[PDB]
Amino acid sequence: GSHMGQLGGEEWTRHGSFVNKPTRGWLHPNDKVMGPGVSYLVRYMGCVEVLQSMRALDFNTRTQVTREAISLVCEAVPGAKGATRRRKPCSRPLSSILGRSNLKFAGMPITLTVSTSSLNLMAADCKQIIANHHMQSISFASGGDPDTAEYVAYVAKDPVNQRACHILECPEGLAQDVISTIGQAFELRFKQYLR
Amino acid sequence: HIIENPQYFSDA
Repeated sequence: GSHMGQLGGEEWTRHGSFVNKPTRGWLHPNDKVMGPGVSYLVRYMGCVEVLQSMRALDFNTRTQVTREAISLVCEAVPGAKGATRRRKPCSRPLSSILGRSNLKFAGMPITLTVSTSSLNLMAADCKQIIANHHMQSISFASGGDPDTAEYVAYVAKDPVNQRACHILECPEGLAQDVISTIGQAFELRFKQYLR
Repeated sequence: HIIENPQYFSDA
């Protein structure tokens, strides 16, 4: 049954794989990263600074220090959803890897816009814009199963040489899709020197 | 799901 546009990958009679367009579409985080740039709504929850080395992963050390600080924020400064107060002492496997949670601005609705190499977080609080092109320094970014298993956390860097773990929640349709966006704009430019 | 850049975190 060939006649429309001949060939097999353009005869409107095949499996999925978009086909109608050359790009692909994929989820909205990527389709917009290449387009004008996605834009969700995640409220910021202050910023915690660290004093440990950098360029490190550690599957156990990252969950102990990341959950430790993130615990003092969702607990000491209410704002999260399911971790305000419920007796959560537990030990604290950590010798020299942390800093202090800064709750100077707990609750600051900001639009998380992700463009091709332009993670700009508009400010929906006092009509401002948290960086119109946050995509050059930073240091570590994530927020899926581990870390918070619900919220998003990304340590940034630029004004100072101290990684600042950013804790944000209530993104509105993000978690996995948002992780795909930050990763997209992440590998856009960043002066790809390529070793 | 650990978003990392090739400038700060190098893995290759």
